Amino acid sequence: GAMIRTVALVGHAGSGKTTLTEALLYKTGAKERRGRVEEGTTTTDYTPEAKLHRTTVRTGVAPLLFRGHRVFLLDAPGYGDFVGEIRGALEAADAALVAVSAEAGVQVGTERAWTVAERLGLPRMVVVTKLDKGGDYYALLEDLRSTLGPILPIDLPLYEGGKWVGLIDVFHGKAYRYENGEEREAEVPPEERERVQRFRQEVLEAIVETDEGLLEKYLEGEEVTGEALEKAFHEAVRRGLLYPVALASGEREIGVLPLLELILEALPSPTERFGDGPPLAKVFKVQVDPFMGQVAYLRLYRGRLKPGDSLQSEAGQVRLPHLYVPMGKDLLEVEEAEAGFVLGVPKAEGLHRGMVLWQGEKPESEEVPFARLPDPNVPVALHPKGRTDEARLGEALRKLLEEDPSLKLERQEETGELLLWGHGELHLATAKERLQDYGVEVEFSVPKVPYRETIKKVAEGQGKYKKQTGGHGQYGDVWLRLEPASEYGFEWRITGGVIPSKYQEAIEEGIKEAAKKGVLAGFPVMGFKAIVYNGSYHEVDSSDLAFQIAASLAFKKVMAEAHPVLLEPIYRLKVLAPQERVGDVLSDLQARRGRILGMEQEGALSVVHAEVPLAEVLEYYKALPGLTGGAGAYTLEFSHYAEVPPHLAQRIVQERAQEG
Ligand SMILES: Nc1nc2c(ncn2[C@@H]2O[C@H](COP(=O)(O)OP(=O)(O)OP(=O)(O)O)[C@@H](O)[C@H]2O)c(=O)[nH]1
Ligand SMILES: [Mg+2]
Repeated sequence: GAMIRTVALVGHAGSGKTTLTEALLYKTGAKERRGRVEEGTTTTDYTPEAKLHRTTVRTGVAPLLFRGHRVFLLDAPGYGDFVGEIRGALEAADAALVAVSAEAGVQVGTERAWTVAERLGLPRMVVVTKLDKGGDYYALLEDLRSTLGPILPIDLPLYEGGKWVGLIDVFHGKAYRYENGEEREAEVPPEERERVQRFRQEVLEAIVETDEGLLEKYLEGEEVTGEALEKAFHEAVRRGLLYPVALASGEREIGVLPLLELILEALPSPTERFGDGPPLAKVFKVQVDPFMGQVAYLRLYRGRLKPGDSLQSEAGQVRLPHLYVPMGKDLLEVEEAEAGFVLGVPKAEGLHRGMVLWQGEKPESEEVPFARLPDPNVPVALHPKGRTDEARLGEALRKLLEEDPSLKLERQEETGELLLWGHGELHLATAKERLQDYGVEVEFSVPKVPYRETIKKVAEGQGKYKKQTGGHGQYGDVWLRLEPASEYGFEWRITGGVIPSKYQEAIEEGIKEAAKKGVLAGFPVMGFKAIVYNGSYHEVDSSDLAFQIAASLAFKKVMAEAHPVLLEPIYRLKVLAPQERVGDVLSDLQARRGRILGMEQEGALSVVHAEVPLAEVLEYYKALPGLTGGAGAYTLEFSHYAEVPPHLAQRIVQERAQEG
């Protein structure tokens, strides 16, 4: 009684998560009718991006109430594009419910969520959906055992003439059939009894083996009570030693409430994870929905709260005059919150994702769940469409990054572009759409390549600056030798004190400044050693400015005599692709001026290692799917700069010259 559970519902895209969530909200009476993803009427999927793309872009909270018990279910995204929200939902929960389609089995997205849950130390339960589409549940159980390990079948499917109509609860040897979401007990079919019995024996044995007390009794032949077995089961799941497998479909309305009862029976309470104590909470996500302002979503891990209470935070006291539990986009006021609750805090402009809140002694890192977000690796250059957009862009981006810290916004020092980094093509599309929701039209372009320049031969010469302005003049005289080198180097080789040492810093500054814009095509210059070997000064007119200029003039003159050449960045490209698709991958890489370094095999898959010019793969992320039938994956990492083939170089050099 009064039990509470916090659970993240994760799984590969399209595994039936939101549909199950809708069914749970409907069956518990939280809403009048079960909405549908295909009609845009679900509680979770309410933002324009979620509905347009028919996928959960943003985690939705479903605060389920059932017979006085509460399950705060976090309906999370399926696509890796939304890793931010997925990891945030897992961070916020005490267990993971992993949806697996009976048609597809464990998919890449299933494994990703499973792994994150494992690293967080979270118990896991599997719910098998879509069996109505025709799959083999028994083969799926074997596959789950092979891939995930200690699974524990709770349910087996009840069929009538080949049609899936219900559940056989292995433990109790009872069956239930459904007609229009309504359940009635049925008999376990005669032809199924022996198999059902086998599974029951297997389940009993798996549970007994996890408890020293029960294990002792079984070896001796003593009786094991149902109560003892229930407690052992709960304890084993709590420790991640058994993974219950349930069967339910929100589309066919089969096994929905039984799944909720199993969540309560099998998954841990907040007290079982954190113990009792002072309030401990964390902002696991943030929404800045148009016309709503910033709302911070808080998981209360421990403690209890009443309206008017306050929590400490790195930004000072956070008062909560009103407590609200979120249901999708709605905030429902409550009069108390206990550990396990997820709260929605409105007017939360000062509360950011990842912020820890507490009472008493501040927590250290080991006390707060944390799932690191991998850096976004897909860049696009951002451009406001017009005047109105440029004026509104800064604030819209501020809102976008508050809501989604998995994006990275950076001013590319070298090329001058404003870059937005995301986790995939879909991720970036949803960001563009979100900026549009905020009233700003932006366009994405392929980022400019940071070309550079260097020299091929030694050269030397003079840089001199002498002028008089008013009653004070200027004088700088520098002799500079430039030599090709693997890395930058500055050498002071002044002799006889012809230039005082106090001007060394200014001279190096001037060389570095001129090196920012090479003589070949105006790109930063690298790969040279600069030697200052002679020069002169005048006590009166000499200064740092005169020497910075003289040094810059010397650099420009000398680099031009040093046979300058264009360089481009080269990246290491790893591509994982089906064996039958390898030919297209290589064929295409060859057209991208790629250099195959070698290949490895991972099943019918093969890993292709190559080096390719960054300029040939800035949109590789868009082409990979078509080249690998959607099964491919890739990683790009900077390797080194290399001279641009004479043909390309000329055209690039010409382009830069022609305009600018
Ligand atoms: N036949 C059948 N269809 C289902 C079942 N569950 C869900 N669907 C359908 O599967 C499609 C996707 O369902 P969703 O609930 O959006 O799946 P999801 O896991 O939330 O998807 P993402 O949020 O994109 O990761 C929709 O057409 C649902 O109607 C099921 O058990 N049987
Ligand atoms: Mg969904």
